[PDB]
Amino acid sequence: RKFLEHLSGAGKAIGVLTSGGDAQGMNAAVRAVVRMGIYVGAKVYFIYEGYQGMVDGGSNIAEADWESVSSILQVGGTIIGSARCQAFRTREGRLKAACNLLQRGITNLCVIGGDGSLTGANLFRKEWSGLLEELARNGQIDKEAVQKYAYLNVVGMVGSIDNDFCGTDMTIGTDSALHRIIEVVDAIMTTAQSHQRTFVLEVMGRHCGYLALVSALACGADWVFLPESPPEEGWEEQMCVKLSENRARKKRLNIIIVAEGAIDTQNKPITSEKIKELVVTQLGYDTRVTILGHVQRGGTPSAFDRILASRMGVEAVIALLEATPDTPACVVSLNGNHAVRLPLMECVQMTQDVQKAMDERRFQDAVRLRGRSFAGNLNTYKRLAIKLPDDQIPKTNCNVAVINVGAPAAGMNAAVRSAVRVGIADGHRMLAIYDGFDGFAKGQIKEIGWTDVGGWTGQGGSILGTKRVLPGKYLEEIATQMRTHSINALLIIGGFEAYLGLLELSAAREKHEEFCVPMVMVPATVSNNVPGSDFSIGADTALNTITDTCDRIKQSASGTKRRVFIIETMGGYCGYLANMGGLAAGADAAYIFEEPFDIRDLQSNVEHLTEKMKTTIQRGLVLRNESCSENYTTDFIYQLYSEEGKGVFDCRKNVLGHMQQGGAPSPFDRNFGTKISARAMEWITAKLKEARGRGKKFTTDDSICVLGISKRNVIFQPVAELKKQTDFEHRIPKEQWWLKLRPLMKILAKYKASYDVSDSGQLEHVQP
Amino acid sequence: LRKFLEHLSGAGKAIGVLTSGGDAQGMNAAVRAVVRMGIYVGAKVYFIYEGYQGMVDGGSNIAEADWESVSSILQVGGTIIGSARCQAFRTREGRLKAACNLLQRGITNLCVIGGDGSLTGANLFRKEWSGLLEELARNGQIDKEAVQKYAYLNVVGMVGSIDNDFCGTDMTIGTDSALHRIIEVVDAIMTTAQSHQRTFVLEVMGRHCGYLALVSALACGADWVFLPESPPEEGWEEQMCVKLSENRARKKRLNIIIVAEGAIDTQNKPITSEKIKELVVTQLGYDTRVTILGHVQRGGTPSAFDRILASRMGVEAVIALLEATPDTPACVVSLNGNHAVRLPLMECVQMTQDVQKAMDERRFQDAVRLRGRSFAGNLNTYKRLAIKLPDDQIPKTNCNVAVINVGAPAAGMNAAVRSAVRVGIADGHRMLAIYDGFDGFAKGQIKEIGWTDVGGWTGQGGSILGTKRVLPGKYLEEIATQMRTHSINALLIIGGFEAYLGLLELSAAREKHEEFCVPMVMVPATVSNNVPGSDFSIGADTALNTITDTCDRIKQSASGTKRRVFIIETMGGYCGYLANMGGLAAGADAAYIFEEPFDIRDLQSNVEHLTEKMKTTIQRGLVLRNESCSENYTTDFIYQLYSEEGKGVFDCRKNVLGHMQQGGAPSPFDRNFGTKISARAMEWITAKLKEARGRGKKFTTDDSICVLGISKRNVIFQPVAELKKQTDFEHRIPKEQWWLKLRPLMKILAKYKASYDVSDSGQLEHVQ
Amino acid sequence: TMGGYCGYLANMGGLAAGADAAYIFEEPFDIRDLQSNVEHLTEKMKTTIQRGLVLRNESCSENYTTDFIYQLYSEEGKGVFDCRKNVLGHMQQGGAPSPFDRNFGTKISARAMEWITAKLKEAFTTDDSICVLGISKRNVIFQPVAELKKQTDFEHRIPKEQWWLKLRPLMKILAKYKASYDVSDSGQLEHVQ
Amino acid sequence: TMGGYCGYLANMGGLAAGADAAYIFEEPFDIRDLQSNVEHLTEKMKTTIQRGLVLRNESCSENYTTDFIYQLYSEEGKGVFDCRKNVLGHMQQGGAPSPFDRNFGTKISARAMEWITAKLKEFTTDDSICVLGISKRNVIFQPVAELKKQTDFEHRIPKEQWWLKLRPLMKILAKYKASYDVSDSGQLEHVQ
Ligand SMILES: Nc1ncnc2c1ncn2[C@@H]1O[C@H](COP(=O)(O)OP(=O)(O)OP(=O)(O)O)[C@@H](O)[C@H]1O
Ligand SMILES: Nc1ncnc2c1ncn2[C@@H]1O[C@H](COP(=O)(O)OP(=O)(O)OP(=O)(O)O)[C@@H](O)[C@H]1O
Ligand SMILES: [Co+2]
Ligand SMILES: [Mg+2]
Ligand SMILES: [Mg+2]
Ligand SMILES: [Mg+2]
Ligand SMILES: [Mg+2]
Repeated sequence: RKFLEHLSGAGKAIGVLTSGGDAQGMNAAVRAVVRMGIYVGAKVYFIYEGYQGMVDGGSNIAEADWESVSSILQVGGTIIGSARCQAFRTREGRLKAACNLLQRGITNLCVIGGDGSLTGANLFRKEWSGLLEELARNGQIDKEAVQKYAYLNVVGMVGSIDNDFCGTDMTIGTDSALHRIIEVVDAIMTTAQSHQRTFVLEVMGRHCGYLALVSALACGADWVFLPESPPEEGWEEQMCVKLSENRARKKRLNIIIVAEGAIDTQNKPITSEKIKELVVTQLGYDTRVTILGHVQRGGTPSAFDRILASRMGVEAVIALLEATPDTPACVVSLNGNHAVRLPLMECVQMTQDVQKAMDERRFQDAVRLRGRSFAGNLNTYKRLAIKLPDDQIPKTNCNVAVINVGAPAAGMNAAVRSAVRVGIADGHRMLAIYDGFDGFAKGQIKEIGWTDVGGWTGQGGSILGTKRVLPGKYLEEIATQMRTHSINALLIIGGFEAYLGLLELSAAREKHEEFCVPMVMVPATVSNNVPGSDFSIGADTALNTITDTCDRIKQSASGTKRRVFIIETMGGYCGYLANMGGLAAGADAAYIFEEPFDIRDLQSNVEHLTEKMKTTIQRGLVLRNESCSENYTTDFIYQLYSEEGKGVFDCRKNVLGHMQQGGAPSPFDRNFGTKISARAMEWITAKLKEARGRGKKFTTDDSICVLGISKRNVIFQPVAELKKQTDFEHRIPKEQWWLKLRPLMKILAKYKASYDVSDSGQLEHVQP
Repeated sequence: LRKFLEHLSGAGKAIGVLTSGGDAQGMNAAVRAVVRMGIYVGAKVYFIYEGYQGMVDGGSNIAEADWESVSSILQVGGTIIGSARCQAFRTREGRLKAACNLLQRGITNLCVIGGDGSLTGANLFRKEWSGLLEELARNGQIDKEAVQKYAYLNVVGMVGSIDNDFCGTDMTIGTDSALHRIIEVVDAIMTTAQSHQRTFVLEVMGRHCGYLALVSALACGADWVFLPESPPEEGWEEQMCVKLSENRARKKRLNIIIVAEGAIDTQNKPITSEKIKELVVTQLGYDTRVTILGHVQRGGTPSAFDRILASRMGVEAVIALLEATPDTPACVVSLNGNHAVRLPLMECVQMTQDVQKAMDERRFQDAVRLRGRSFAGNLNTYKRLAIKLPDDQIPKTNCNVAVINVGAPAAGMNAAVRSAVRVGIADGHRMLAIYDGFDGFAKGQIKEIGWTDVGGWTGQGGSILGTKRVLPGKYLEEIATQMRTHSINALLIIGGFEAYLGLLELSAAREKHEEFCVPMVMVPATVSNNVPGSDFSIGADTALNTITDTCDRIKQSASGTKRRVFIIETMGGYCGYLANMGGLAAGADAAYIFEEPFDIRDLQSNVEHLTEKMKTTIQRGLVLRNESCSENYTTDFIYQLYSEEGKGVFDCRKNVLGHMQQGGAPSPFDRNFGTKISARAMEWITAKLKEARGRGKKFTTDDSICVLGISKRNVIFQPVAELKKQTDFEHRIPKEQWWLKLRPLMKILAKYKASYDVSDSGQLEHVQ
Repeated sequence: TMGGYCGYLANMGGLAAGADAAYIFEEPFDIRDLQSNVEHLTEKMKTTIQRGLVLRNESCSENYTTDFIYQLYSEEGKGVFDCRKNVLGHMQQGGAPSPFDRNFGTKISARAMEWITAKLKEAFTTDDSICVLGISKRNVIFQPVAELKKQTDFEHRIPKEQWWLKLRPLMKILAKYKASYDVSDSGQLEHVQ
Repeated sequence: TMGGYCGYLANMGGLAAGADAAYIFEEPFDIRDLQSNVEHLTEKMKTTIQRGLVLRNESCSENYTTDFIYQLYSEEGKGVFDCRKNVLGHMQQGGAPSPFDRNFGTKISARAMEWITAKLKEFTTDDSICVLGISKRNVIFQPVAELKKQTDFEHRIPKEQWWLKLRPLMKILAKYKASYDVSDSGQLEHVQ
């Protein structure tokens, strides 16, 4: 162990500022920093207008209290304000700034911004000692103060919708921007026209095609323009050719995603207008083009971003405390869902190298410099967008069947599309099993083609159909179908039942030979209870459904009346939704199953919130997991809070229900589904090659697994070794990672909870 | 004396429908209506793809349409028929080639759905008709006798363009939808927080029409607007910058400038958005971003208003097309004050050209008047609320006018209060805000509200002032005391049915308590739309859109091979407005309402009827139910019935919208409705109070306690006293509900055989 | 009434209390049959009867619940009679046993023990070591659990052939309905033994 | 139990059946009192008692419903006892009247008629419209007009309910420590 309230920061003064362009989630970030600091006993200060406000000093720097960051979670942009400071580019600016900082006793800094803000911060750390000299020399600071305020603790959070700070995987604001983007695309896709249409959409990304890329495989674009993998000479005709080909496959709406910094093999800008003319001239299709403006910074921050920003705010504060005089200025980030600290300079460096690599037309290097992830997504997108002519795909004469098992989860279709195509592209013959195991036993199996899964990416529900019935009772019939259709591998995109399903099948692989094939499961349920994966397809979508409902509930006025909302969430026994949703929507409490409670705890939380309602808060929020308790039902809690609040606030109950489980999948899920399904198929492909084409009998333990997010990677884990770490009575994993975050959500609600911060991040170097 | 639809057969006639010009949300709803209405009256309808192009081209561009052709296109933007620009039709050769293909198919009845252009072109085609048949018989391309048979061309048009540039038409299909798209963007920018001042320049559409720009402006309380009809006065550059800094000083941290495409100055010189950008960047230096909302204004799903409007017009077009004689002028079906009307094409085409002439000739004041009484008023109202005169230039009246919210919260009450408060202040009154309705009124919760206090209220949901359903009955003594102490001279209640009841009670008390002998106006605000004396309510459109939105989602989600039917309970109490209109807008098979009693037999019949549709044509069925349509046949009852009867062919899903979606953000239509009536109501109070000073403080007459509502074709003030006659106080709904005449439409559109009293249909009238 | 899927209680109770109808699982019904019975009883209420009775098995249908039927009969009766709903519930499952049961329990338990005594006097892996002492043909015979599987529906936990169902058409014609009555199992002359 | 807002049935029934607690409207309670009684009874269940009883007036509270209380006692009893809920309902409001009532009804109706008979031997006055009932120690006719003073028309129950003086009895008999105003106790009188 190494807890938080055993890491006091009493006496220290933290300054937080947001620089560069604004990005959804910044407020969530400062809210976390401010409160986390104040909680550990530190004293935090706001620094308006990014670096500008620091140079200017004076009132541009104010102390922040617990209520400063109150109710800004669901707010885009930044209440602190963010701008570009030209003065800070100069030596005079840095000096004037260091002075105001010293004038306020602030030696601990938290910079929230993009590649720029961060590299600038890095440099400020270097010149620190040097700036204090020049200041003491010119008699603007004390001669002894040059020793006290001698150590500058700097820590950064990447908060930009660009995602251009190489060395970091995810950044605050991107998922949100992606939402904005996909919302537009979706709005155009629900429009029907008889003639062929081509939509050219220009997203952001100065010299980074990340946004453009993820946007592309989020809506199955026909073509993408990235600054890292520019189009090969003679693309103009190639593109037009691809559009007409897709047009012939019945795709009546082409979508071209263009990055701002789109360029050709010679760094020449590829304008959206050039693309417009290109198709209007060559193909003559109804072409419309919109340059998604700053509107990509608008809207409310997605659930992903609010949570990410909160986790980072904590990481920034604890990092800032444990920082010694000789500890490198770092940048808190996340790697495979694990907190990590990366030294500023190392990142600022690689960031500049990627630019260098691109200017020097060494594009293949730029692509590799962005990250293993970026390179993979790029390939996966190409793989799914560009199909090779049938004759160039050496057949494997293997029939790979894909199926949906479990309750429907947003993004199952994106998953099936991805698996079917990667399969076809690998030379297999794809088979679709409808209505899960139920239909499997009833022989409802048919072949699916490349165009049959077109446009499935953004579709909610399960086009294939999905059931909760498990294979146990019908092991026979299935083994039969599996024989008469000559199935060589199985890809189940489902939930917990898919796992219980795989386990039953790996048991019968004893009494039945038809089951000795490779089988992978891909986690898909809003619950996020599949053993072996930290995330599920459809989980993000559901979480966003929650924050969306809470946003609305707040923005509505009740006059002088104080109101408290009790909201029941899905998840069965898994309080993931309830807990993370609670954190993301800023709830006072989130009753879950994993943390038992009695009438006393209940009474306590009511009094606690009743107090907040009497003063500071105007709108209270309480979440409750479906099955957190059988006696203390949603109504029970509603009734309790209602009676106890009499006179200070009234209640409103609200059960989200399972109607919001089939809406369109969020960008994050359409990409999650696309990505794992592809890695899973890749696995099947390879397992089959072990057969040499004359068929093998797969008996091994690791040939029936769950592909999931584990340590910091997407690793395949044999179903057999997952039993150990799973509670089959409540169908939830024995060790739930997100529970370590529960004490965070609490202290943010002004509670005093023990926070085991042992899993916090630690120094590491950028992986090349 | 009354005409019915099944009596006026069209058997033997052939109707051709086409969509021309730019696409506009609601066009599908329109052709769906035309196709089916035609097919129903026994006519035979034909599709004409690509607007006029397809007519010129002929051949397969013209196909017969059957009942299923227009199936499930209601919630679809754009047009499945396709719409384009035909250059060939601009020429005499085109018109000839077209008239030939039309004759070649026996189509002499035409329905053109498009904008100013498409329509003027249609008009001209009617003129040259006889002339074209000559030239065709002369060149032996048509029969000599056919020149007599196909001698009469029945043309009827529907204005379907997001511009609304066709003179003589109040509202056109597609505008409300475009406005939604626009306001969605604005709203997305407003939820973004920044510390420094920001200025957003948004360029909406409207070739040479500033309608869109205008309504967009008072839909979000813009700081400034640029219209082609009322260009800015010379020297505006500095004037604008001055207004922005002033607003900046009143704490408005985000300026919004709405610019119409055709924005021009007093000399027809184009006023670019980029010029506006620089103007503020240079003079004020605020963070200025500008987006040219592209074609994205035609995207998204068509709003409820547009789907309904388009359906009502589709019928009007068909019945008009039938009752058309050889000597009956080619007209354009439209709506005037919610009443169907037919306007002769030429008259409209004319005025349309006159408005352009008026603008080119810098006779702007004429252009403004040519747009319509409405347009001129909105323009004024917007200016009035956007430009406040300096306190000293506003002669005080020394009158205290109190504004209050009474009844269940309705989306847009805040827009209403903002509008009333400001118009009041601008009229020199001292404004008083009564919180928490009558409850707070009696408890003396009255305070003064200022011009900036209601800033940005336009787009806020719920009731900032607070609202209760309590009636002044039991607290006459308390309330009267409060008016007396606060010196309340006029009262403006923005609320629902209970607000009408309050007014009835207050009236009766003005005898005993003198303090109630002041003017009292009521403005209809409830999602129910049950206020006696008004065809519409503030918050009704918002609610209706909530319904169609939920139905859209429910459909777009796949269930595999499974057929699904949804039962949805709507609000409204006893008023089936929501249920019925929502049903029509979402395309439901049935909508059980209170106003139309039903028994188990009717129930059983509709189930069988829909069960049939599910077995074939439909894949997704929809059934709506009013909250209180019956006490025994509850939502669950109907769910259970349809469920059992569908066993084997489809499964059910139940869903109660609930009152949680009664406090979301108000739809554009409502923020403007609220703004508009509240202003007219205040104007009334101002005028009443001035004759106090002259005529006499003798406010003990029915005519001084009114309900401002949409009646005949105007917004007229009706004394509460004479409304009692026409209202059923037991169920709190008006005795005569206009929308019920539309019920038989919704039915026949669902493939039922219902008697349709089409007596209220439109008839030839000349534009005012 | 209780019974799960077994409409014994509902049916026999209906007969015993003189009910117009007894909706049970074993005899599926649709909205038409339902509508018919309402009209039929509505008629009786208009004249002869002053008090009408309708019984419903717990699980006779999942869509046509107790409330459903209550609501239907209520609406159709409007003007001629009002309804009252009432769920016996499982609270009246633990009252004192009726004379018949205290004697039934005493009697079989004794015969069963007698069997055990005789079996354990023989000293088991055969199918007759495990039975179900119960009333069959005309005797209390021991039947091996194994051969009972054949004649039982494990999905609804009720025997495949329920003897009392032959009595259903009786309860009906007594309610003034016209039902086919298979009276094949009727009695026939025998000699007293 | 029935009674609307009048906890007569709940209270007296509680006393008569020996219940641990009888939640009524006339005596407001909060979650703390509630929690206390559960603990108190949970204790008795752990030892002495084998069967516990709790009564609740139909409308004693709108938030702490019958189910609420059932759920609370159920959760707090987990491990020591289980719960069973039961709503008497209005079906047992039409059974045969008990001997006491058939005689009560017979007796007052007769005295009431006797009054009418006497009144008709000679009406715009206010003592001509009474309410015959049991008051002090007699069955006296009281004009409806003077009864308004002592009645709460909002919950339709008299302002002063005599049986409430018995409430503290039912409690101490359940082993609670309640203040018992025994002022109305009896005093030595001579047989009259
Ligand atoms: N090389 C640098 N040296 C000093 N300061 C810098 C440097 N680069 C950036 N900054 C600081 O950051 C400010 C804004 O830079 P920039 O726009 O690159 O930040 P950003 O966060 O990467 O922007 P974005 O949010 O759009 O990604 C500069 O005006 C300056 O104050
Ligand atoms: N004067 C005209 N004579 C013949 N045809 C015309 C004329 N004006 C318009 N049209 C027909 O309408 C087509 C499109 O014109 P236009 O774009 O003005 O229509 P619209 O309905 O006003 O478009 P929108 O919906 O964008 O306002 C023309 O290409 C032509 O086929
Ligand atoms: Co290289
Ligand atoms: Mg930034
Ligand atoms: Mg940057
Ligand atoms: Mg058009
Ligand atoms: Mg036009």
